[PDB]
Amino acid sequence: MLNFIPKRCPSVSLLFGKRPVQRIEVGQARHQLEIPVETIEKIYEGVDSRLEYHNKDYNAMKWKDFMKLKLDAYHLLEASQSETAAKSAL
Amino acid sequence: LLGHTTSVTMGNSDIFFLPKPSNLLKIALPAFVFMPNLTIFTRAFPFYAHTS
Amino acid sequence: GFHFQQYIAMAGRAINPVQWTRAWRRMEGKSATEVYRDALAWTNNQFAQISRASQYRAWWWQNPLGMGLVLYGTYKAWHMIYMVRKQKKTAQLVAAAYGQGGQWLNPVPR
Amino acid sequence: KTLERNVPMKEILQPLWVVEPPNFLRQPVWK
Ligand SMILES: CCCCCCCCCCCCCCCCCC(=O)OC[C@H](COP(=O)([O-])OCC(O)COP(=O)([O-])OC[C@@H](COC(=O)CCCCCCCCCCCCCCCCC)OC(=O)CCCCCCCCCCCCCCCCC)OC(=O)CCCCCCCCCCCCCCCCC
Repeated sequence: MLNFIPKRCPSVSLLFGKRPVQRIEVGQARHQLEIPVETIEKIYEGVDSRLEYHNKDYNAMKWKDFMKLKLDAYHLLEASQSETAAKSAL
Repeated sequence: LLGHTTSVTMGNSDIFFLPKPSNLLKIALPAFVFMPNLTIFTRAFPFYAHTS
Repeated sequence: GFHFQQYIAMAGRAINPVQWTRAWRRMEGKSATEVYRDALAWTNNQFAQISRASQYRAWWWQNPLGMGLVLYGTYKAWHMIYMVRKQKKTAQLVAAAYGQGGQWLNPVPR
Repeated sequence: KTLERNVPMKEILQPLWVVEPPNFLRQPVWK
């Protein structure tokens, strides 16, 4: 994934927080996934506003947080690839 | 004005400016070698310079 | 390339003297840095329009050589309009000073 | 409320900088 976080201003992302939920399509099969808007808003605390790209519609996160996120993704992916993975995240 | 006519000087007029757009290119380009590398094998240069 | 007609019109407005007074008034409370940045931004906007719109749009002059031909034509027009004119003037100058071909004469024999 | 201001396109679409090339090394030429 890229470090491009869409601006939640209505001129860019119309209707961001009008409802308490976000939805996304995942993969080639386009599975649906719903995510709480608070879980999402947790990103805009690490978002950095000095940086703006792609027609000034996307900000960038701080590398610390972005790489923590990438590491969680990578851990999940390698666990999926492996077979001795733990049956729980506890 | 016998020995003063070669003293009327005028400066050159060349401008060394040329925009260098590299965003247009994505491949490397060949480059010349101008001098032999004397920093390596310095002691043998007169002895191996004639080979290839 | 694009907007050649607009460029000709810009040159016309620039040579128009009334526009000189208009620019004199506009330059009130203005800096050389601002002027330079504005000109650079205008040029960048032109080139960015080209880079973006060439991906999906084709001008009336589109050809199997693309914008290369338009750029060559711009160069050739500049050449014939400015450099060949200067060559004509230099030719007449040399012909009046030394005679035709005077700049290529051999040194006086010793 | 209604919109009356004449909105320029530069407040919406920002052009990329292509006049001077990029420096992927983020270091000056003398360095
Ligand atoms: C003489 C030619 C030789 C020149 C000198 C030798 C130089 C050699 C190097 C050549 C380098 C070429 C430069 C390439 C860079 C890119 C240039 C470019 O593409 O944009 C040009 C530019 C087009 O601008 P643009 O950014 O593309 O925007 C288009 C507009 O939106 C408008 O949109 P549109 O859809 O309505 O139309 C689009 C486009 C359409 O262009 C076309 O597709 C051409 C249409 C006809 C197809 C056949 C073309 C050839 C035969 C007929 C035309 C003869 C003239 C030669 C035209 C050569 C260019 C094709 O419009 C035009 O370009 C009109 C050009 C025709 C004007 C005719 C004026 C007649 C006066 C001269 C007497 C008759 C000719 C005498 C014999 C000359 C024999 C050499 O054309 C202009 O000249 C703009 C004129 C603005 C009004 C000026 C006031 C009127 C003065 C009329 C003369 C204008 C200058 C033309 C001189 C030639 C006639 C003497």
